[PDB]
Amino acid sequence: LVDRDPIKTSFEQWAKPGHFSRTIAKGPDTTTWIWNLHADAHDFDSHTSDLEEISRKVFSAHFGQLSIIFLWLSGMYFHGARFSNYEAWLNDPTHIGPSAQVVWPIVGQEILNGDVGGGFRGIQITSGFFQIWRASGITSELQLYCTAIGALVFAGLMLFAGWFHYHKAAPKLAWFQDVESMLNHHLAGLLGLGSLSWARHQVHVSLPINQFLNAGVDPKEIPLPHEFILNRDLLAQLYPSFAEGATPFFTLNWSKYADFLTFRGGLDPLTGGLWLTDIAHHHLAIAILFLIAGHMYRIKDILEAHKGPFTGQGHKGLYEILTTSWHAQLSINLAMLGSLTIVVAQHMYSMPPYPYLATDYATQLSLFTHHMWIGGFLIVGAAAHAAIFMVRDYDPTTRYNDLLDRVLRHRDAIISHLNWVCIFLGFHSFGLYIHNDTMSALGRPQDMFSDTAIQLQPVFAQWIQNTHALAPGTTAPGATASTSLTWGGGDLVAVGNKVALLPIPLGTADFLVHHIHAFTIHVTVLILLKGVLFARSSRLIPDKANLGFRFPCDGPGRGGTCQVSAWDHVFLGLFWMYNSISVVIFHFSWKMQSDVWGTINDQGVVTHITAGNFAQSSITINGWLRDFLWAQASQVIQSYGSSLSAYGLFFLGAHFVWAFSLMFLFSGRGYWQELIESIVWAHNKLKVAPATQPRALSIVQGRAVGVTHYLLGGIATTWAFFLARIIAVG
Amino acid sequence: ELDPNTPSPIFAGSTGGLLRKAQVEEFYVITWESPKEQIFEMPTGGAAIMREGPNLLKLARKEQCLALGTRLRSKYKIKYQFYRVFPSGEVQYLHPKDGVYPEKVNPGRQGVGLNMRSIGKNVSPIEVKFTGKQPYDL
Amino acid sequence: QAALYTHHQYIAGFIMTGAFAHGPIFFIRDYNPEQNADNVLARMLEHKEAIISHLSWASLFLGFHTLGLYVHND
Amino acid sequence: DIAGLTPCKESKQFAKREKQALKKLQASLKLYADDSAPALAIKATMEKTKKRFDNYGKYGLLCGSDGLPHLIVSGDQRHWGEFITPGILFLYIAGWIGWVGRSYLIAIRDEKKPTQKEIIIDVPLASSLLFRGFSWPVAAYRELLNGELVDNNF
Amino acid sequence: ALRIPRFSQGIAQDPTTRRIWFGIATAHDFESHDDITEGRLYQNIFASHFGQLAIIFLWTSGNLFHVAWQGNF
Amino acid sequence: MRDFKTYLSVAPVLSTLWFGSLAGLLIEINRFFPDALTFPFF
Amino acid sequence: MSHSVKIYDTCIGCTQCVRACPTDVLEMIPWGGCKAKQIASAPRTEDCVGCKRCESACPTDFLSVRVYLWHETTRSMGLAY
Ligand code: CLA
Ligand code: CLA
Ligand code: CLA
Ligand code: CLA
Ligand code: CLA
Ligand SMILES: CC1=C(C/C=C(\C)CCC[C@H](C)CCC[C@@H](C)CCCC(C)C)C(=O)c2ccccc2C1=O
Ligand code: SF4
Ligand code: SF4
Repeated sequence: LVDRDPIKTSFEQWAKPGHFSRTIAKGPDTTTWIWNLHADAHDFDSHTSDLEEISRKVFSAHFGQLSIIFLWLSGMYFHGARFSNYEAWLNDPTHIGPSAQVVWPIVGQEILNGDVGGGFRGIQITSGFFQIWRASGITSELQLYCTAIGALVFAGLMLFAGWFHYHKAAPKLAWFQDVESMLNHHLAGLLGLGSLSWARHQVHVSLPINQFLNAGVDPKEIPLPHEFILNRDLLAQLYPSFAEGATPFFTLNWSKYADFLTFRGGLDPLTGGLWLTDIAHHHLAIAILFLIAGHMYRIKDILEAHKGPFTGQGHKGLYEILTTSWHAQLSINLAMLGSLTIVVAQHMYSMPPYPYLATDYATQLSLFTHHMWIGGFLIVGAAAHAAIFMVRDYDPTTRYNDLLDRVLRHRDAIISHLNWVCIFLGFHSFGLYIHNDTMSALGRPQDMFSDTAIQLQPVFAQWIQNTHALAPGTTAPGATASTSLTWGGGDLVAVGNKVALLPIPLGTADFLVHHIHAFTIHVTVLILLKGVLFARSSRLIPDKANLGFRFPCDGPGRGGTCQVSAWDHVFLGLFWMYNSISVVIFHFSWKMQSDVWGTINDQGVVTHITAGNFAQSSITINGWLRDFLWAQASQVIQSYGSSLSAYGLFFLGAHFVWAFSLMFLFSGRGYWQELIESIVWAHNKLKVAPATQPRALSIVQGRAVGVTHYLLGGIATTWAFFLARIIAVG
Repeated sequence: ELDPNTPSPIFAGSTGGLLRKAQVEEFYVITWESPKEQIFEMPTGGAAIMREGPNLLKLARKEQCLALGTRLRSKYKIKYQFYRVFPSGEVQYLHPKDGVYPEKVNPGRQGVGLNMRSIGKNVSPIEVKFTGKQPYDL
Repeated sequence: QAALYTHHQYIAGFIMTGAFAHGPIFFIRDYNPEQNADNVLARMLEHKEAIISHLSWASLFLGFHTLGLYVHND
Repeated sequence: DIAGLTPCKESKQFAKREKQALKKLQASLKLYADDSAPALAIKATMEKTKKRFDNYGKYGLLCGSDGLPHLIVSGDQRHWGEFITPGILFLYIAGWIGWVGRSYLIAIRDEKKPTQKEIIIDVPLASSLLFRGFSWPVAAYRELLNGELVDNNF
Repeated sequence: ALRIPRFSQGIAQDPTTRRIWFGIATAHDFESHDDITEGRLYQNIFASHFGQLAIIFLWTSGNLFHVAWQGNF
Repeated sequence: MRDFKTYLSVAPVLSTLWFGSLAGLLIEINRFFPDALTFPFF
Repeated sequence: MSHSVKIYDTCIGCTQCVRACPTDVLEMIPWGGCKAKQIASAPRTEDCVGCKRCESACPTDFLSVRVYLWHETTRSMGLAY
């Protein structure tokens, strides 16, 4: 390509058919290249055979995410502001049931807008702003309206840094191809200087402006816009102005104190969102580390070190090419970023970190399943992109004889095991349930697997739960309750509208879901593991790195020779994970409502959204639609003519879109060709078709329009199924 | 084996190649030339070196041992050579035979390309009912 | 009366298919273009691109138009 | 008149629908807007579905049991424009979608390399072959069947 | 490496398992598989579905036989 | 600046300024007549 | 047949056209006049598996081959092991 250059046009390329592999989009017309162009639009086997740029693009086309997450948030802060309900909800929590969005009464619309709290028509929320927002050491609607434009500021600017890259004549190699410092910085002072900084604006301002909110008032009968400077006088109620101490150290006297923190654990009676008196200390006690920690270092050295006998000789030298990969140092990350998201999903529901959550049921489970699909949707990826490594990234083979060349050495092996693992599971991990049916429908309970028939006896208790809620008696200092109230030992009194967390008991019907997870988590990974491992060569095809990591299927021979590849192992690996997460969700809420969520009154006689129906009745896998799907969902199929209605009214579409995927999943290809011409014929008679040769779907595009649909179908189905059984009773 | 140790194509371990069905039936093996000590890619997932001897690696099945070409001719050399070992001898002299480099002319050998009638209007389906007296066994 | 209209609706449907499926085997194993031609079983082949189209036009119409009326209704 | 019942001039079942259902729209003794200037069930949403009283127009409109109105359209008693009036309309509008389909198309296949001019658009919508549709008096109803797209080109 | 399945031949000495499945689903495809003639075939569907009518009466018999001694009538 | 026998181009999805809008002006007829199901004429 | 999938064309020239396919195709057998004069459709095919890598490149202008062989050894599917 010209047009023409090198050097010697500014005149930009708008006009002249094509670009992207060289007997390119050819003069001669076609359609396939219009899904080409969008797909693989980002890729790197083309653009140039030379690293250089690519990192100079990804550090820019990156940017436009932050900026975006930044245009987003703004319409959420704005939204969570003038489309109010926040002002109204906060003087009045336990009571309200929040909104931010509202229609405009065009056509049918309005049904969707149904009285939500501080006196107005709207559609609800299961996205816990209104609750980060508890923070506001200040309060005010127009104020969020500054935090809002403060958002659009970071954006335009944190979006003109993206002009101020690639398009501007760019940095180069050394800049990233000296890695030497990167984490040094990152973790030290941002990971640090945020958490740190967050400390300073987490007791300064917030703690006090909810220390005396957890009582009454109406805001501006509290927390001015400046009030919190030098005036270290209201900081007087929430500890000393250090009195006689000077910059910690010890020649200090406490005859009666010990700074803010004074460590909690449990839950505010009046706002059980976990205590804040702590929340500063923990973030402070973070940062320090990061503050000390981001001070390594300059790199091989540490990895060029510990080897052994069978261990990893190539451990030593574990990648020069880890300054020369991406597709590698992205895949690693996704496993972590991803696997480090759904660890949120627990510490959240068994330890709320915001005021008013749990009581708020629906506004932190939405969460625990949204955060849950990322700690999964980012993991199969975290494999895909390793397959993208394993196939291609490096120039030649300069990488040699090491940890990997090792793992591969065995490979019909690491995956030889893992397999049997799964059929051991599955048999012990699902037909287990099927016993029950076949023998409870035969009907002889003597011999089921009930929490009571097969020998276990009115106790689960003695394991580690019961040595967690009881541990404030070790090296442990203490502080009433535990760490997470859901643990075996002691305490009850949690909240005065509805409930929050309490013990959460186990045994079987907790024993075996917990095991289906195993088998589910395991056969997921089998297919990804073997998939990324056998990326490039095999004894079904060895001539098998020769195009890319996709390729439809090699060809009718060898018997099958179809699925193979690794786009496709990252195609049938999604297919499982949709279950992996989709059944983990199914788990939590049936627990968390069967027990936990429920409610106090006199003598606090607890009354769960369901008197533990779980008991003897999830163990039957029909009980999973006797007690679940057919029981709850009665709220989705009753939901017409209401306010939420948009869920029942989705629940048919998307419970349709899924049942459209199979068409894309289950079908041939020269088929819709053979068909597309009958069409093309009738077209030509009137004189109406040929130009831009209309073509069927690109074997693997077809699979691309399976899967993606099967998910946005099979998923939102419950996104509806859910929001419709926590809004309204529960 | 060892008391007779005759090697050439360096490797160390691997759960890849050759297993039970290469004794009890057929064998298949590739041989080659090379300049100075160079590290290669490998069928079966692994990777090692060269120098010489016969440079004679043995391989499970013959689709496997020509892939030394589909990359092992993007790494210099005229000469690479795979035969067929049995559990006893010959017939099937695999890369032996006559000339070499599938795209030259000495003889014609087999192939043909036609059937009875050529690609032309076989809208004509299957003809006679299969019956032992009219030239359809080819 | 209601598990007997259907074992006669399944089947029946289940047939039809196989009916349509041994009449696309005639065209390959048997059948004989030189022995059937200008002849009304041909012409049926010959004028075929139309046949699937003025069939597909029925469906796509009978498609979105039933599906307008049923989501709209929902 | 026909299979269902009579229109609006009387339709008991239909009446009950007007009333319960909507007016329970009510259902919120108050819900505070004594004077307040937002929450608009209050004004219309009802009244816009409601002041739709014993009038909706008058439309005839058959209304079965439960009094949801059914559409006959067999060109009789009253009901004619529940298909034809909005039927020819569907025809006319489409067909002037594709009359121009068969137009910002039959204007290209010529000159010099014309092999995807169509992924960009030469005259947007065609904005030239545009009105050819309203500028269809008769048109394809003759020139389609005689000449141009002539059996020749068939 | 032996010889088996008594009608086809390509199928007959295929060393895998296909050997099996594909055996039990080519059975009924008389027209053109080793053992066939337009004379064979026809009759080889004729005394086939004389093997029919035949299986329809062992059905009906027992239909009228789990009825006559119990199963209210 | 645009006379007779076709004109200047336009992008991939100006359909997104054709679905959104034009069609958009039609809600604009579906509130002017906030309702249908038959229609009076002019 | 026993491997019978027709990739034939008319040029049977094989330069920047087609080579790919494990062993099976030792051609260049010049028939007395067909331009770049190398012809036909195969050599001795009782050796390797069932690709259609066979065309994918260099014309067959008609069909292109695939599996059709039925009578199917094992050395004819990777897996006789
Ligand atoms: C006003 C400015 C402007 C202009 C005229 C250009 C022009 C160009 N840029 Mg570019 N760029 C810009 C701003 C601009 N850029 C900014 C602000 C950034 C950083 C944010 C970049 C980052 C960038 C990179 C990495 C590259 C270019 C390249 C190019 C060249 C190819 C452009 C192209 O066709 O992409 C078409 C794409 C667009 C027009 C849209 C850009 C996508 C982002 C910024 C917004 C869209 C996201 C949006 C939310 C869509 C998703 C939601 C959807 C549902 C609506 C071209 C000369 C490329 C090059 O050098 O040639 C290989 C190179 O790849 N640019
Ligand atoms: C940190 C990571 C992130 C990044 C930066 C990338 C980057 C990349 N990935 Mg990738 N990937 C990721 C996470 C990431 N991935 C994850 C988590 C997965 C697992 C699902 C994958 C699975 C994956 C595959 C299989 C492939 C890539 C490929 C690529 C490359 C192609 C990108 C492209 O052209 O856009 C592609 C995006 C589109 C074409 C847009 C279509 C999006 C559709 C499906 C919409 C999604 C549904 C949604 C609900 C619809 C919107 C709403 C609608 C209803 C209105 C690029 C380098 C491709 C490659 O060939 O590598 C070179 C290869 O295809 N990725
Ligand atoms: C009333 C019947 C009628 C008759 C006389 C025939 C006769 C024939 N059919 Mg045929 N067919 C029919 C109805 C009939 N068909 C119908 C209704 C359909 C589909 C609706 C088909 C679909 C069909 C196909 C696809 C083929 C034939 C073929 C044939 C020929 C070989 C038979 C065969 O392959 O079976 C051998 C089968 C077996 C020995 C058993 C395997 C069958 C499996 C799929 C079991 C089916 C489901 C089963 C009930 C579920 C398991 C039970 C469960 C309770 C455990 C033979 C000419 C073949 C042929 O020669 O065409 C070129 C083949 O192509 N037929
Ligand atoms: C419920 C399912 C789903 C849907 C919607 C369809 C739809 C269709 N199938 Mg199909 N199919 C399915 C599942 C589905 N299938 C499954 C599971 C299988 C077996 C595995 C098949 C096997 C099959 C075969 C063999 C064939 C079809 C054909 C068809 C088409 C027939 C024409 C028609 O019915 O009206 C048209 C379509 C509809 C009524 C569906 C809605 C499509 C429109 C309304 C999309 C909506 C636009 C929307 C607002 C924009 C959103 C897109 C985006 C911008 C966000 C139609 C497109 C046939 C065909 O090709 O006809 C020519 C025929 O080939 N199907
Ligand atoms: C300009 C348009 C045009 C015209 C005149 C036609 C005409 C026809 N199509 Mg068709 N089609 C089109 C575009 C068009 N199509 C497009 C874009 C697609 C998507 C691939 C199809 C997919 C399609 C299928 C599957 C079938 C037909 C069939 C038909 C025939 C039956 C009519 C019918 O019931 O389908 C209704 C029409 C559609 C479903 C097409 C939707 C696209 C329309 C809305 C195009 C609108 C104009 C477009 C924006 C062009 C830009 C304008 C430009 C001047 C600037 C008829 C000859 C059927 C047939 O073969 O039987 C004879 C068959 O069922 N079409
Ligand atoms: C149904 C199906 C098809 C047929 C599906 C097709 C042809 C979908 C493509 C339809 C396109 C998206 C229609 C695009 C037309 C419009 C974009 C043009 C008009 C512009 C708008 C204004 C309407 C395949 O091609 C296929 C391929 C491989 C495996 C499975 C399948 C499969 O299941
Ligand atoms: S290249 Fe393809 S003759 Fe030509 S189509 Fe036949 S093998 Fe050679
Ligand atoms: S197409 Fe057939 S003959 Fe050719 S290489 Fe592939 S398998 Fe062998």
